[PDB]
Amino acid sequence: SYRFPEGFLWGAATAAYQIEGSSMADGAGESIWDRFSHTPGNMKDGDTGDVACDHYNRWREDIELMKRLNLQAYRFSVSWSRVIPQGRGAINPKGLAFYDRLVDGLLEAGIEPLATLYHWDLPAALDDRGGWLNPDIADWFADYGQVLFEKFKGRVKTWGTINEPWVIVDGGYLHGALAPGHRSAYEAVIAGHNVLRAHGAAVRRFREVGEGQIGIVLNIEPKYPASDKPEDEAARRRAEAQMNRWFLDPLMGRGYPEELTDVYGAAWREFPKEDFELIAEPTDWMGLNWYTRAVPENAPDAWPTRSRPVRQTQHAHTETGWEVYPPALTDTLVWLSEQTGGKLPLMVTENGSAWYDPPHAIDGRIHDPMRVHYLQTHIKALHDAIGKGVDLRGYMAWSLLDNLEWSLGYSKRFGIVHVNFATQERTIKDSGLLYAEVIKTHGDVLNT
Amino acid sequence: RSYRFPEGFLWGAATAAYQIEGSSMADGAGESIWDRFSHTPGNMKDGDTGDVACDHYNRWREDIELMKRLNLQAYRFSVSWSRVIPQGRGAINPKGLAFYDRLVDGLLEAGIEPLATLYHWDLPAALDDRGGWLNPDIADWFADYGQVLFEKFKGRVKTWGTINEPWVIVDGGYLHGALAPGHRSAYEAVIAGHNVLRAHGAAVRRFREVGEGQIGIVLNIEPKYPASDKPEDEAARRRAEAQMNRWFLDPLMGRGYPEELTDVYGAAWREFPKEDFELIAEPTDWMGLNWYTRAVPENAPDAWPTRSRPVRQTQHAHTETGWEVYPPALTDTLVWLSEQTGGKLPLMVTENGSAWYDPPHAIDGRIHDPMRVHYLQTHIKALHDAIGKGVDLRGYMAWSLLDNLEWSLGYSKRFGIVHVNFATQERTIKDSGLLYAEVIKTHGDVLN
Amino acid sequence: RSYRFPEGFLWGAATAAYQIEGSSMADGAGESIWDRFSHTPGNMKDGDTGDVACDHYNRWREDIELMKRLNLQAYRFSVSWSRVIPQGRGAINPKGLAFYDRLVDGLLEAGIEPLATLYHWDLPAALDDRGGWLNPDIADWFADYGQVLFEKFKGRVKTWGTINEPWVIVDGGYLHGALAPGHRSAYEAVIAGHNVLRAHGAAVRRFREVGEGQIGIVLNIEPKYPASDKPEDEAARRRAEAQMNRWFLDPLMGRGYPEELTDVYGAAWREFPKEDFELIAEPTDWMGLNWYTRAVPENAPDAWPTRSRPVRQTQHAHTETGWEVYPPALTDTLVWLSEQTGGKLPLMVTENGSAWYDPPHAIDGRIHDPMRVHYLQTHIKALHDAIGKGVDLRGYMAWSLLDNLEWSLGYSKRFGIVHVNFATQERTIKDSGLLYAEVIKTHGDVLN
Amino acid sequence: RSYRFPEGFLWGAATAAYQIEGSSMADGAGESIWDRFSHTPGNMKDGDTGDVACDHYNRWREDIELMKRLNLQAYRFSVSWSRVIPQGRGAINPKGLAFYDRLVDGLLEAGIEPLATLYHWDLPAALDDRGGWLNPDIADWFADYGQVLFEKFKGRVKTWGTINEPWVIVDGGYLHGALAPGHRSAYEAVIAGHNVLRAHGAAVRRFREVGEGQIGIVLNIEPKYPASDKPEDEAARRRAEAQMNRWFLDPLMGRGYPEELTDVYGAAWREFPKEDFELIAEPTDWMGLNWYTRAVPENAPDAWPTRSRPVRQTQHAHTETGWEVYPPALTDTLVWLSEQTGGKLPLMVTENGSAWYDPPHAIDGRIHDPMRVHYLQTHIKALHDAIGKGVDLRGYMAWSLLDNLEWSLGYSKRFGIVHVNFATQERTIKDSGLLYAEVIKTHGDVLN
Ligand SMILES: OC[C@H]1O[C@@H](O)[C@H](O)[C@@H](O)[C@@H]1O
Ligand SMILES: OC[C@H]1O[C@@H](O)[C@H](O)[C@@H](O)[C@@H]1O
Ligand SMILES: OC[C@H]1O[C@@H](O)[C@H](O)[C@@H](O)[C@@H]1O
Ligand SMILES: OC[C@H]1O[C@@H](O)[C@H](O)[C@@H](O)[C@@H]1O
Repeated sequence: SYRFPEGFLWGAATAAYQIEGSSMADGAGESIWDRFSHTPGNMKDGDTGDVACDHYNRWREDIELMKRLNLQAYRFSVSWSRVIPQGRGAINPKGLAFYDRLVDGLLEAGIEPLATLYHWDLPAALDDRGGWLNPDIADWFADYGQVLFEKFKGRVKTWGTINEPWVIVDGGYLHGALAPGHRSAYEAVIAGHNVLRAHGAAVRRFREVGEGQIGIVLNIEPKYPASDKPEDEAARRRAEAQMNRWFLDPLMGRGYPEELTDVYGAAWREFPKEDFELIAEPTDWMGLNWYTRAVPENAPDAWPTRSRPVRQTQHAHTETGWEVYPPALTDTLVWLSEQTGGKLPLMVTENGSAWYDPPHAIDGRIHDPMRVHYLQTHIKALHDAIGKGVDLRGYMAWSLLDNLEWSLGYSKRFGIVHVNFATQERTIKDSGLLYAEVIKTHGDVLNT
Repeated sequence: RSYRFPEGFLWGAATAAYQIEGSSMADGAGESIWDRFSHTPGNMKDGDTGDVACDHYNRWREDIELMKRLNLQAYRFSVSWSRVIPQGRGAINPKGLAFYDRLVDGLLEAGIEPLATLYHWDLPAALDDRGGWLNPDIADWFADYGQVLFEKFKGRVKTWGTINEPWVIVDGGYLHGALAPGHRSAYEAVIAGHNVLRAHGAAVRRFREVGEGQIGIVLNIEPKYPASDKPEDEAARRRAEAQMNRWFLDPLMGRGYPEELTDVYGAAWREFPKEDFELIAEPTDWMGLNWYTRAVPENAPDAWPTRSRPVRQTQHAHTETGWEVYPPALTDTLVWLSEQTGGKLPLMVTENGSAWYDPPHAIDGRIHDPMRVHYLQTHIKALHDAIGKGVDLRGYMAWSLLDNLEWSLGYSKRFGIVHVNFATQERTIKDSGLLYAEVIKTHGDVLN
Repeated sequence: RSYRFPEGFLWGAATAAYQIEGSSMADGAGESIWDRFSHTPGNMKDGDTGDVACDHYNRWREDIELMKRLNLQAYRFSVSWSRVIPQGRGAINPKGLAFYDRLVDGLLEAGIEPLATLYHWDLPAALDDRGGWLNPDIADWFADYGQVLFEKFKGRVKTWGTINEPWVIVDGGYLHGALAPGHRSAYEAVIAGHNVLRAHGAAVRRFREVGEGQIGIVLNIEPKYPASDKPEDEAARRRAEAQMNRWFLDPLMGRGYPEELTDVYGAAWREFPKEDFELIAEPTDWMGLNWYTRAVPENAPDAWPTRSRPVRQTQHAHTETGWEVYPPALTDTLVWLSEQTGGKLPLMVTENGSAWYDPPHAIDGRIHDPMRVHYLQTHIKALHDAIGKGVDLRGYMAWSLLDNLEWSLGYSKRFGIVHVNFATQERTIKDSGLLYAEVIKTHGDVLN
Repeated sequence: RSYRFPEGFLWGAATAAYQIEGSSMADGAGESIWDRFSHTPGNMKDGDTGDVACDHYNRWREDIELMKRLNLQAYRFSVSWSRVIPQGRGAINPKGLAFYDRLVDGLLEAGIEPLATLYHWDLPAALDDRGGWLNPDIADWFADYGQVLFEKFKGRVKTWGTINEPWVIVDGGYLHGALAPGHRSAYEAVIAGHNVLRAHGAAVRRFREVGEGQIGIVLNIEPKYPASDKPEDEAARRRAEAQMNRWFLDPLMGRGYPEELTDVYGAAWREFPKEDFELIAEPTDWMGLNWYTRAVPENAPDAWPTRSRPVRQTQHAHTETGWEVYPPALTDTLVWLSEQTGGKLPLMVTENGSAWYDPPHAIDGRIHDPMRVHYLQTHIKALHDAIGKGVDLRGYMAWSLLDNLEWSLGYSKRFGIVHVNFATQERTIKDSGLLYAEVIKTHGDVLN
């Protein structure tokens, strides 16, 4: 039996820049990704989110698709620069009105709106003032949060602050593969600290003006042993500290992992005690974004963790090159439950897989059997976790739609609904068909 | 819509020695250029080699059993020159010859037509040390090698292929160097191309003297379509077309070399003795077509040596090898090739198929490959269209029978209609293979 | 022909703080962007940093003795912003200011005129974290920094430079990312350039309020010559000329931004408030020119963003930095710059010199410098030619006094007229600085 | 300090055919592998070829005058195989052979001893088409080629060299592919090296039959020094040493192949029949040493195939080809080579010199090359040190007489003691050449 607990919430997730398009429309401001994507060499095939899924225009169609999928929740992000073009100061009413209509549409459809404040699209105007390197951003972010907290009070009840601080910082400040495209360990350390402070400040503001539940969203990639060599275990700890514990540990009031002094070396810094008090402001829930695991070994020339993943050729890999290994999802959920004392409600806010699909539907269908297989095995892994006592309250499939996979462009399809980027025609994939049935049966269909 | 095929139409599947056999040093087998090439670092993806491959040398009995499950009427395979004659010239390796002796007898008795190819890219290293395809004497070495097989398998193998894809042998092996023997030279490419043709002609002459049955060459054609109405693009198209599709076909048809090659190869181009062209044009009994895709070339001044590059056709699906999926071009090519041969040369599609990601292991004893399924059914229909237009097409060989070593791309590119678990050597018939077996049994009727 | 120079013509040598000082953390000095950039792997050739450099912070007295041996009449240096004001704003570091206090006293006492530059590329990291040159507030930050020096050195430093080479600051640091802070964005480049201009103006205004002497900016100019008669190439030349040579000069002369920048920077280009340009065009008392070579631009469609690239001038010598040796272009540039200023602005060649290979140690107390010696003779002569056509040229600063850290190219590029053995810090006067010392003594007569 | 050399000690300068002659197709000359290699895009720096070079084929009389101006007692040159025998075997090219006929007569009449090298890397393309150095027959082709020269210049050329630098021929041409014929294969490298040795032996045997004078091989040696006291590094040093310095010397001394080569080349290594080693160790009359620098190899697991890499010796000067300047290593090498040959073989430094930047044209009728001057004097001194230690050194040939085509590095690397302006073909004696002319004249007394 794979029936899920009472009240278990099923949904799907997106992000603003990945689906919306209409980057300049109706007074929308300029974001770091507007700039980054229009700089040559940054994006695969020169792709941008200028059009994407055209969701800003086709959201009503997209809500209809959600209903066909029997979604009970829809997780989305708000574009900071669409609502507050200069990041601070004047509101863009028409921009804010889009989310206003969207949320009401969802509520009328009986779909719970789960909003994320920040999904990587920082206003360019704030980047010009230092972005995540400017400690004032904690205040700017809380103010932005307040606007949505009050505007949507009683409508959006479950809130996420930051989506994946690691990717934001590792990609955007440490290695430069993502906006704003900086490459510096000095900046990475500072950016990481201010992301945490910003989350904390947003939660404090939420206690003052908000209604419902608030939490952060972390991606975790569990690190498994490559050998019995002590050098590899040390490497595994470095990889694990830099990716999985960097943010979780201070969030739990335990300070930064000890290994970061070694990983970041001279770039490492100590911060005032009041910062850590702020960062550890108690939350109501936490989101887990999960896709795969890694098997790190020692890699002396790899900067800065001195580690590299060992290819697990015994298992399938997705088109993004990620190992398919559902037991590690169960392990990670158990681990995170322990890290939170089993007292913090958990929600898989993202999980899914990318495989090749044709650019157009065939016979009005898209057959994606590997995405189908990934979906069912990982949902089963959720059930195993719940059986081991993990307080897990929901699952959001990434993603609702094929979309802009950031720097990898449109070449990587994560959607359970196929998007023809030439015609904007939507087609529900076989994965989406199965998912709609998983929801209807509350897991029962996984028996067969 | 009826897709019933002509009476006597031959259905089979194809492989090549180095891609499936393994046992590279076993039982007195000689060293080939691919034994050397694959064991040189940086040449092969993931450092893959053909040392084990599908272990077909050991498991051929199992594979014949698979052919019977697929209802195959023919099996197209290549003979390893260096397995049969270790030094390329001189002493026979009896136990190596015995493998093909057993294989053919096994096939005949299964009621399967053995279609043998003399050369599928695995030149003996000992001959490479004597210049390989750059030594004009290779025409004679090849004829001698052919004679051994012609006489040994007389009355058993009745349909013979000489050279499989002279273009890939030369473009890859001598012009750009991505394939064995890994040379990069326009000067050598011109010469190697000429001797490949001469070697083919010499083998046909030898066949008339000592052979029994039908003999021909196997060409790959990639039809070149217009990118625009710009004259410089049409000139680009003609260059690309001449270098890839007409380079070998024209002198094989007694029309000398394409005029554009003087422009393409410049100072590397040469004139050859008239007696060479007499040899090259030695009349054949049939011709094989290897076909996968089309291209849409545009002018590209810095592209060496044709000054052309393909325009990505984003409107259509692409395989994992990056090839556009477009079956009408197959119909067009067959008509074109029929015209170029006056409609009097029997044609056979000796290779056609597609590469898509498959997991490294079967899942519940199945491999679901819907895009390979779709490719298969659409291109087989495209054959029927060609036959309806008067093309003398007498057979179809699916590439490939097994997932195998895709040369420099290693095992990462799966062409098989039968899945091979390269960890365990377990075979699993893919959904594409299941459909093909039904296409054969119904002689096309399953397509309607 | 006499190559004697007008009375009052000032002879000197030039350096920059980060390139020579070392002692990055010494005596409460702050962290700069070059402290970060240089310690990030892959940014610097051979992993060189400015941690030690010429150890000038410790050896400045010895170096002043060398200036005397060279018969220098002026010494041009830069003040390290973060050494004086560690956080860029607020609390002053007394000891950091004490060093420059002592240095200036030492110069005047030795009879050598101190020419201070406010900004030579080493922005405080604290200010970079607030947006750096992307934050419009930096004009105020810079002015306050300038005031601290203007007052401190009232009556001692009489000739002031504000910004050293805005183009290199922006093109290298924000457009292409080859220099600190290592950003790569046309959007940021436009904004940074504007704020660099604004900061210059605000500095000049503050100077009028609180300072005694003359003040000006220092531009680098690289004259663009025709590569052919082709229209495309002439358009390329304008784009190249506009982006490098006119971008800053034109608004400094109140002529606005060059029209071609709209074409070069496309969607990244922006229009600014008219009040900004009035601040930018604040009257200066002089202008400095950095000159080394010319360029011969041709059309290059894939070269971003000017769509131009230099044609190698094989008929002439090239320095180790790859710059063509062509002294006539210095004469032309000086005339051109005189035209652009209107003859009403005093000019001073504030950097000129060349890099050639020298051994890492002196050979028998000597460094034989024939090509650098030759460069100096031919280029000093070209000044006279300019003075001969009535350009108001009032001085010449040789780059550089010492072999130093050539930024990203590390210590591998030696510009010094004095050799520095980076292994021992031992100084050795090159033949180049030795012809130079003689040129001053004879005031240009030795050149006849 | 006394630096007078023994009576009879022979002073000269050296060139190679392809590097200086030009006139690649002139007067019935055949095509070589370097004609092909150099005209393939990507192979040569700046796309440089030897089509013109120093135009020596046309200007050899002017050059002979230069040798007299330099008071050369000897001129070491190579004969172009394909210029004399266009197809490598068969018909002789009269006018091609006539060129070397007149050249030798001009030298003798000028009192300059002609030192001919049979093979300086320019294999006939026609023989490369037969496998080149991978074909065991090449020993006979080379012997036949030698005989043509041995008889033509009987009594006129008395000192003969067979192979110039087997290591560079094989390491560059067959192992790494940086030189013609551009192959990259350890399997081919092992075989090529063996046939080069066999060809050397066969040529010496033929010389005994039909020639007059003294014959020997020319080896390059690059002495390997310890990088540390780590065992991993000493093993790397031994691997590097065996593959570069002992690979050819040891079998030439009847000592067989170094045992480390089974470790360096692994599965590519082969055993050869005992008869071959008799041929290889065919007694010679003298041996040449090409020497320029040393190396300090450390362990490099990823470096193929020796798994070693040189540690940059920053304490010393390096030439423009990146070679450390360290004269004591020259003395050590000569002592080593003397010991290896039992002291009973006469030796001659047959190449030594250095590359530094020179302008493309003379500055007024002079080229001041102080670092090349310094290299020359310090190394000629190191020769004297060697002779003082008992090494039977009989002469010294400066590499090179003229600035020429430095193979793949093009004309960018100047080794000449005489400057060549490749725009005008005008020659100008460098200061190094002026010093050399006096060193000869005082028989070393100037070094005093
Ligand atoms: O597809 C990879 C995904 O990684 C997730 O963790 C991010 O939240 C998504 O925006 C992204 O698309
Ligand atoms: O590239 C896919 C296939 O192309 C064919 O034409 C070759 O004969 C095969 O060996 C290869 O696997
Ligand atoms: O590139 C050589 C020199 O260029 C000058 O314009 C810069 O001001 C120096 O700091 C630099 O060393
Ligand atoms: O490796 C030694 C080689 O050095 C090069 O600089 C010369 O040009 C060659 O002729 C010589 O054989």
